[PDB]
Amino acid sequence: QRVIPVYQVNNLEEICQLIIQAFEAGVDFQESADSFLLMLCLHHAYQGDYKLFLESGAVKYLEGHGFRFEVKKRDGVKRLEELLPAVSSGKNIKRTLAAMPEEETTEANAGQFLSFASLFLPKLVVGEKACLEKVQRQIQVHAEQGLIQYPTAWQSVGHMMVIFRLMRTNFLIKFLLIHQGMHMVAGHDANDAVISNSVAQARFSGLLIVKTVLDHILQKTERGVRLHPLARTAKVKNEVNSFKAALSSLAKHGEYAPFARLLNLSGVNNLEHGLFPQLSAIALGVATAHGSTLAGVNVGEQYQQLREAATEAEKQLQQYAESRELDHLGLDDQEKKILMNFHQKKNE
Amino acid sequence: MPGPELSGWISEQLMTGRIPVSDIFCDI
Repeated sequence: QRVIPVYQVNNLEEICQLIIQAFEAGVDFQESADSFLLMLCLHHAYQGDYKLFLESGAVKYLEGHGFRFEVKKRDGVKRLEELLPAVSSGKNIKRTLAAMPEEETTEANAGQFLSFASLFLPKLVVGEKACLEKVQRQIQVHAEQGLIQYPTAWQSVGHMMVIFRLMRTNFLIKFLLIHQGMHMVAGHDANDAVISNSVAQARFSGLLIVKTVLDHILQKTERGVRLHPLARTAKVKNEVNSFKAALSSLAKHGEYAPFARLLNLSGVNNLEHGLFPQLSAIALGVATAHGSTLAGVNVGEQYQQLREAATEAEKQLQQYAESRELDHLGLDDQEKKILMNFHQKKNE
Repeated sequence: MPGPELSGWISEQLMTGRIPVSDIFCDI
């Protein structure tokens, strides 16, 4: 149960820019990353208000989750190297800090770094290359929009790979980024809008397949929506139950559920299409019967049969509906008969 | 006419927990 020290300083902006520079240099923070990102997030989102920050929801949720904080008052600080005493790889990291040139500085504040980080979120969990490409294209789109101009230093590959590695390895940053993106979405700032946009784009990253399969296992009808009768079949029952359980264990996570795979929450591991072959197959069958095809669902050769049946089933369901529809309208028995005859004719 | 809920809305509701799964998953 890791404890994250949070520091308190008179001048934040300096500490922040000096962190931004350290990340630009590409230092491998390990323990204190959390604290520095905490500072960035404080400065940008919570305006340095430590009370407001510590009272805000995110903190309470995270404390409730497990990673707890503690204040440390350090007013007299200019360089960064002095805020790191915790021995580990500190001399190595220090070498890397001392190695940095103090001369140059890039015009970029927390918000920009945090939005730039946010850019990674959506495709992050897919694959380094995909995520980077996504980031690039989204930057090109944001520059096309004229929503923001990022430093051409950052658009380097290595940098993006470092930040990517950081986002992949660290949780806090993502949790705060997304929390800002969704929960507290006030203010008139651009960075906030970019974050909110990226986070809105990230929703259900890594679950879309499962989600769609579910969409197909569901069924619309005059009496609202219902679970698709096929799925109620006997031989799938256990799979449906385990699925239900999994889906509950996900749902329990509330508003953060769509970001369950990014954050890697508790139950999320138990929801992959491969874990639910029969259901997947059925869903695909239904889809195929309706005409559309379902993405990212390779079906097992034993289940090919199942799917291939499910298609037929769904088609027969669909057909049957028609004659029940006719009934409802207003007509003569013979007219109904002829119409049904016409259904059977058009269908074959 | 009956068909699969392609809009996602409901899936989203269930996965969010805005609708309890059991409201759809009912064995009796």
